Amino acid sequence: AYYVGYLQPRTFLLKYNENGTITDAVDCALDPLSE
Amino acid sequence: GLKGTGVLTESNKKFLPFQQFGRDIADTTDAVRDPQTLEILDITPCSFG
Repeated sequence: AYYVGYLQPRTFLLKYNENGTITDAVDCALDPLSE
Repeated sequence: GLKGTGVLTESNKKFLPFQQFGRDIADTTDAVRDPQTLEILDITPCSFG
């Protein structure tokens, strides 16, 4: 099975760790808790 | 092309193999890759007060 998504102009708050690896993110237009 | 002033000490930063610049809290470049030897070098501005 193969999966196709589509890209939208969207703001994220990226959680960089101490090693420089993005470990988590918040989709800033998902829900009002994310805002 | 990245112009700046500071001391070029050893960074001790674990860059990913594609990464070239290091930023910490702002638009300043905290760490930079050497273009020739690929050693990761810190940028600390010269001592002030």
